[PDB]
Amino acid sequence: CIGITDRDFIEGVHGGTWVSATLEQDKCVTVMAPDKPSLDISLETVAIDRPAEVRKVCYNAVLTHVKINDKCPSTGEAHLAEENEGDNACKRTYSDRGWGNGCGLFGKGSIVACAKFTCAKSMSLFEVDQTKIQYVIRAQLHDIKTLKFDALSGSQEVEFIGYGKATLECQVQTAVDFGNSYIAEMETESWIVDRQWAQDLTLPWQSGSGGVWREMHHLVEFEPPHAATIRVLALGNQEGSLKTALTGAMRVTKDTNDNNLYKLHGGHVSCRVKLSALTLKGTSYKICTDKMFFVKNPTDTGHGTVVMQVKVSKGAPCRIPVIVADAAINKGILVTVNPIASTNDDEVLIEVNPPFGDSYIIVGRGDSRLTYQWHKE
Amino acid sequence: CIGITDRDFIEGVHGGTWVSATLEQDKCVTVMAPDKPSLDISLETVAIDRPAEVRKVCYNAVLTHVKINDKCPSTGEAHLAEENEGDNACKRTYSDRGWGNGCGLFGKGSIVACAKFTCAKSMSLFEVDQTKIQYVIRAQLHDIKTLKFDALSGSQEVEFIGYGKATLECQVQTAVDFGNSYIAEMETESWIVDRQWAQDLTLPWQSGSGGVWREMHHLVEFEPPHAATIRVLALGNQEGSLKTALTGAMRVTKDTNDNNLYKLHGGHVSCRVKLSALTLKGTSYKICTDKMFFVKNPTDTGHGTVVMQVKVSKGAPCRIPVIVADAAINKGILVTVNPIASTNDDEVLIEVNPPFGDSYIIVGRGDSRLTYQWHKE
Amino acid sequence: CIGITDRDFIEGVHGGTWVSATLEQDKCVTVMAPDKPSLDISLETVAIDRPAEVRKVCYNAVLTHVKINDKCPSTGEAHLAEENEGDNACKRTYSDRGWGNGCGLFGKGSIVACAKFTCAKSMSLFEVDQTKIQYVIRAQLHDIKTLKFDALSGSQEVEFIGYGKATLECQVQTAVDFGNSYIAEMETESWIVDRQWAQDLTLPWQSGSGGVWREMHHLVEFEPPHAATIRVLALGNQEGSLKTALTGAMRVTKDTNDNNLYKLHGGHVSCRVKLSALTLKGTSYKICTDKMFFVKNPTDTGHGTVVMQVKVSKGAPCRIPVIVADAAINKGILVTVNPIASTNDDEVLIEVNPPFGDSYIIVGRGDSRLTYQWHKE
Amino acid sequence: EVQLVESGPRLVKPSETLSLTCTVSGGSTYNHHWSWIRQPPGRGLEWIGYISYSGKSNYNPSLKSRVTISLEPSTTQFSLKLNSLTAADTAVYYCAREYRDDTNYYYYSLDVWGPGTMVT
Amino acid sequence: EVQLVESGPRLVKPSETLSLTCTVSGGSTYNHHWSWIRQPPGRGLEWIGYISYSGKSNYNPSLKSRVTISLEPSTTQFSLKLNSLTAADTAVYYCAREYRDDTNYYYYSLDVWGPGTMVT
Amino acid sequence: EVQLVESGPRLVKPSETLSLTCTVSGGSTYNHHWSWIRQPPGRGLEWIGYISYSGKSNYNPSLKSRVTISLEPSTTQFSLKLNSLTAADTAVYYCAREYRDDTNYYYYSLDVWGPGTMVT
Amino acid sequence: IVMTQSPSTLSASVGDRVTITCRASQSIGSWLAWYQQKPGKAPKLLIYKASSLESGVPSRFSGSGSGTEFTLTISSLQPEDFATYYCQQYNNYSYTFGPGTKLEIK
Amino acid sequence: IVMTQSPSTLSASVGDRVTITCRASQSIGSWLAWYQQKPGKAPKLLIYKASSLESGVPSRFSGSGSGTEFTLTISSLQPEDFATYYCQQYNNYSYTFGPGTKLEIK
Amino acid sequence: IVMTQSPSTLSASVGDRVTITCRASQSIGSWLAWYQQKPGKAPKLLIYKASSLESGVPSRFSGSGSGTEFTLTISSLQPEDFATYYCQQYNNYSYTFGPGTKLEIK
Repeated sequence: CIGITDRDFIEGVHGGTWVSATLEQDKCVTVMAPDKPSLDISLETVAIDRPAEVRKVCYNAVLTHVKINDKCPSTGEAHLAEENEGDNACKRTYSDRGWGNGCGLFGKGSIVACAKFTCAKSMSLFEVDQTKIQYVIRAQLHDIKTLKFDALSGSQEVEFIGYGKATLECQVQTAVDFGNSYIAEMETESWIVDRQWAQDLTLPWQSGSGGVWREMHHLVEFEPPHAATIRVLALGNQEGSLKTALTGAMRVTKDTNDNNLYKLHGGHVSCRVKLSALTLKGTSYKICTDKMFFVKNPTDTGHGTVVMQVKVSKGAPCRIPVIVADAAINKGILVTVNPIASTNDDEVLIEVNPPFGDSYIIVGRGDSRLTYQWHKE
Repeated sequence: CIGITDRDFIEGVHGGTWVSATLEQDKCVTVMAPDKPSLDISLETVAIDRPAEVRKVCYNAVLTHVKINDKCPSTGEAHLAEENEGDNACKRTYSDRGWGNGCGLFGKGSIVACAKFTCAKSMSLFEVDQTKIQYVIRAQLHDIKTLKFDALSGSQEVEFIGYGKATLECQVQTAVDFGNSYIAEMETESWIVDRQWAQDLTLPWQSGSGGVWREMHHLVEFEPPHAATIRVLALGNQEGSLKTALTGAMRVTKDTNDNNLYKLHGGHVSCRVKLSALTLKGTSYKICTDKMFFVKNPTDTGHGTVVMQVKVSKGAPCRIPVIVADAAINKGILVTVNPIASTNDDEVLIEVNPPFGDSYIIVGRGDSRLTYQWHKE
Repeated sequence: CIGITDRDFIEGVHGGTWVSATLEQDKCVTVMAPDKPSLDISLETVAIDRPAEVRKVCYNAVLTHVKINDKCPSTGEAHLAEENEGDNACKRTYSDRGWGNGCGLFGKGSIVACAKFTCAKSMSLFEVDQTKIQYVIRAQLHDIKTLKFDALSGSQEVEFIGYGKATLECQVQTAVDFGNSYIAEMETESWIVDRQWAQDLTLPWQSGSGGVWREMHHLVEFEPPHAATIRVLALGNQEGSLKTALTGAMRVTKDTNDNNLYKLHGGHVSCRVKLSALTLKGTSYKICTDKMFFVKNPTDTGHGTVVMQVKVSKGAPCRIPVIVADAAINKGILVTVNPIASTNDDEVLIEVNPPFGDSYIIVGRGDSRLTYQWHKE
Repeated sequence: EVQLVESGPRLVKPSETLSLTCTVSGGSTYNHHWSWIRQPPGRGLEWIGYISYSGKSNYNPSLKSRVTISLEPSTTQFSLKLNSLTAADTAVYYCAREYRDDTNYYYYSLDVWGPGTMVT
Repeated sequence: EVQLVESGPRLVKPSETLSLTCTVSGGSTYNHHWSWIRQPPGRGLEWIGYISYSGKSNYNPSLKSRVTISLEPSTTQFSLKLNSLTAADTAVYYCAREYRDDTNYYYYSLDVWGPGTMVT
Repeated sequence: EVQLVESGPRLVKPSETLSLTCTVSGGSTYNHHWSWIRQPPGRGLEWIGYISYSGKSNYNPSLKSRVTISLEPSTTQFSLKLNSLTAADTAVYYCAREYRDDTNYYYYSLDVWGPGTMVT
Repeated sequence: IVMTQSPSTLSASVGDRVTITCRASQSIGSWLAWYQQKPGKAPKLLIYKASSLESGVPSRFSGSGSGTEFTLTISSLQPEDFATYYCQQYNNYSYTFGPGTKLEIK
Repeated sequence: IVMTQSPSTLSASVGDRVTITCRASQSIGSWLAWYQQKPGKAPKLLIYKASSLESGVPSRFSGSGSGTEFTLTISSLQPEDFATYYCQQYNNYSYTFGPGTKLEIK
Repeated sequence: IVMTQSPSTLSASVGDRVTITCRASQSIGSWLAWYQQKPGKAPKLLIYKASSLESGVPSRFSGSGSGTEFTLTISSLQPEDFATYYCQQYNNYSYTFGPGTKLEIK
């Protein structure tokens, strides 16, 4: 974990002592106090629970039970029972009648055709209620306590030993605009897509409240009428199409435990911890200097940023000075807060959002600093 | 009201003293200080003011002024003036002509029909600008001050007696994703609905900027053409339909005072109160033990949670230990912050969001604790 | 700039000292400390960087390469190659055939017509990812530091001289619901529009992923068929239409520097500054009294509020008491936090959101107070 | 689009016959009642009479004795015949259509009018 | 909408001829196979035979010698002829359509039936 | 879909007559100008002439004296007649359509071509 | 069956709420239409079936009445409205006109 | 080609999963249809092509089989289903009916 | 009216920006079309009305000119483009072809 500096906590003349820390996933923040064991606090999981279904989108349809009806000129329109039943796709047209096809005169005869629509493979779409975004914080000594938080319920308080009663006021900060997005499910797999990207799909859809498949003509073809007959074809599968279009969109891993919870990879939680009156200990870290190197090179994140992993040899516990410049001054944005390494020969993550175009990421100071080239469009 | 514990306020060596409290509606938080009267602070109302109109949806239409025009075969197409005027729904078709109906030859004759569209009963839809969400905080001694806050204007400061000048930095936390929702008005009544649920309605609609009713065919039927005539019918009312579908959606009570303000039942406000340098008093409450009981049983809230009301007999001022478990550890989320009872024989609300499925709500500790069964789908 | 009052900072027995300030654009907040130079902190720019494109909307189209094909009665349907190619708008109909036009018999002959769709002038629409909203904070002594913040990355820390290492936890508060809005570009100009207002436009549109122009019939007219021919017309330009409708929507100034960044005129940032243990100085301002006047009268903002500019003569550094009433109590909302004037004969902005209807804005106390009439619908 | 136009000889000698012809353009003469009206300058209108397609005509009681109105569905032009004519008949003669929706009980009208012919 | 109705004389003298007529309403008699069936009260059904529009008819081997089924595409009514008739033939006579989609290989049926005529 | 195909006798004796027939499939011969072209192997193309539906034909000045081109709207096949023929005429003969939009002033073309017939 | 109008003459100003009355020789129900003819042109239909209006007629025009008596009304008189106004009868058979009230500028 | 059904008689209760069998004189593939006739009316088609069903038939009804033997099944017997049930043969030419199993209340 | 092309022969490489010229016996305005015929098949239309192109022709092809002189151009020469190219004249009446520039591999 990573201990808090002095400015990160404040002890009052009266009342209690408050801590302020922005905790991010896969990392941990520890708080120390004289004559007391350490308090380790971490953000374990940020999840979504059963987001409401909005619209299914059929990408593979199957036609069944075919019926065609005929009317000779001046005998009116052709009517099937299946025109009323919503299960069936129906077309109305007119055919070339005459002698060869047993009518009474020459001209266009009304012909109607219906077939039962059955959706073989569909794509579900879910809305995310942001006031329901769950996040879980674990806090243990060195006697564990697990704290289930909601986006709405940001204030959760917990009993302890020595530290007494704590009260945590926490806010959630999402990695991606969930009001411009959909959670999309296709069989075993799922992704985060644009709302508009789905709303602009040319496939048949069915609202979350159920109902009939709409605009069935996207996957059904009614070939030109003949004498008294029409060939109807269900179009081919379109899985390859969606799957190819679903590439440029990050996937969302399913849960191993509950298997109905969606885990967000990014995002962070900002916390204010109300504590009893007690004196903590502020570890003041030193900006790293000596040998560092890339465990994992800077690589794209699929949402406009880039993540790297570095290791330190000589630097003890030390802050890592990450900056992205065009010698000059940086123009980028350091995503990762407290980029600090606890133990030598230990790997650490650094995320960053560079300026669009060509820029250089610089990590560390002096000879032993690291430099990486980066382009962004 | 409910006094603040020690950790809820902090007094500095220099500067002033800050309080942090999450205030929720229908409840009150009091702050005490030696040689000074009590300061009662509460969240009175959270409201929306005149949300912009987006789209009307006609669920009852009325046709008027009917006109039909005819053309015999090879005399071209049939044209009415009403085809141009947007007031009218118009259809174009072809009829069986011949001897019996005074033409020149046998064949299909062009026939056009129009009728004036008038919308008798419509459903309005409103968008909620979240940066305009008003909330009002009342603070009085034991000399009242009323504080009108906006979602944007979260920092409002106020003069006092003894306590001096205060400054309140407050954030609003909405009970429901207002970016996935619509405020829908139908006569005297109104609700909160899904955006998509409305966008997927099969009724004629008119944009907020006005314009013509679109897709009028949803409520208008043009029966098959005859000799030179067409029966046109306005479809029946659809109020029963919407009203039946508007059941599974919470209603939003209108205002008694302004009658143009919408009051949200849920939600809470998180506040930081900058105060002058002064020593407050921290009441430390005790976790309740003895006899409690359900004034009102746990009941559904219509938005994925459940609210109960309990009463205490022997417990003095006491914290109520609410937990929802599968002896084990809870998996739920305590919505209600500071579930504390000021006076015995007084009723108190407790809201909670349980895990999906079958779980048990446990309120209190020991023999006198309460237990309730709960299912959730 | 404007110095902080005492309640705006707090110094701890242990740990560090924290400041809390809501900084708004075009204004500055200064912090003082004995034996130390002043620390000036301001919010320079709040911007959006390259928001994703969602849908183009053609408001001027041009037809090219016209082709028409004919079929005499009972020779089937008329088929062009251009029906398949998505570049072309195609209509299918039937014409009056016979002797005069070289057929074999009397009746309707199938005729098909296609023309290449080319979009001359289009309107782009962009979505704003709120978790990408950049904001920049400048902090200098009296040795400058520039701090690039993201909506997600609200915690940025910075080295100094004397003041040591600071850490800024900052949140962004947007002037307008970006989930109900679109950024719309038309040539040199751009605006903020309703999402629905655009989605309800009756013009041809093309999704951000590209594709074919949809519903081309909005700007293309196929006049009634004749013998064996059809006049096809591209409709007139519709720039005047949109531009006239884009009036009631605030424009968004382009950047002078980067020229790919969008600057929001409104909005503010709330900050918590973690500082080292040190004693600051709290300037306590006095509510102004004497002569004030309107440099610029109260005027509409285009988003439901109103901005005025006043000047002070006799008042030294002084707080300006702004209130909006029906002698009575105000019902409005003071947008501008710390309405304070540093030097006499200096202009200052005051924004306010009055109650709907007729109300009076009152600025200052006593004889020398100012009064303005205001109506709002 | 529907328009009516009347024609013939705009000058006739007294005590003779009268042959006007209302040609119906942009519409089918299968429907409605096809009507004539006159207006003696200085004076107002007097309803003459109508005729159906089927041929069920009906005249003004004050004139029927001298009036025949024929209906040609073929050439679509219903015609007016006023014999024993005098100078009182010298007037403006409009051919107009009445109306019939039948399938909807939206009825009453004299919808389309012709410019009228001045007959002497 | 498609319906079938049979008619003729509901009472015939033995060893004579039989003339039933299945009129087809709401559909074109160009398609399918047009079939007849009978049912002697107390007993079940026996398939008599069918006829195409083209005229390719086919009968039940036990009766073909005495049976003619004609097809009139004009008046759309296929007719049944049973000569040398006896009291065993006295029964209920249904005219029903078989089916033919051809362009799709969705085939099998006896779809629409008539109410049947009691013949003695 | 529009296609043109020419036919006749692919072998003719000198100083005689010539009868080619360009049949037009998938389109109406009411429009355009219907044209013929030839190409003597080793050499390029020479425009022969065209004919309208109305019958306003026009020929190449160097050949008109020996050329007749007829237009049959009925069977939709415009035909070529070259008398006093020699071995210079021995060539490839294409029947192609010109074009006419008229209602739009999108005009110029020789659009659809036939495979051509080798005539000797 | 005879129709009688009152007045036959009127002198009004551009804005006057004018009112012409038309009474029948008996009860004809709701079957009555009005007409606006300016000298030279053919009569133009304004009101049909007592009170209902024809598309192409300004909203200032408004008719009422059933049974025996019927009235026209121009809410705020306008230039083009200076014309002569007639009424109509139905009979279920043979129709009848009125004398016509000539509208005239003051 | 001859069709034989078993049973010809059945006494069942409203809810019984009933099963009627129908066997052909040879292999006819999947070509077989069932019929439901209540006394008085004309026969009504229920099942077509062995197992596929006609729109207008409750889902309780279910047929199966190919080659030589075919069976009907009513999952949970219902009032209207008390009727007589027949089967059909295809031949590619000349068709054949069955004896008919009369369904009857217990 | 006579059309003359230059060159009549060309030896180019797959990628060469080739340019064929075609001049008329007088001013014919913008009325000129090009054709691509590979030996064996019938001529195929490429360019119509001086510069406009027919759907089904690669964008590498590009024509220009008005009045007396007109030119073809293939931006980056391609395999199939090795064919013989002709031009056309309008007259408002009687049309005329060119000699044809044969395109050939280097």
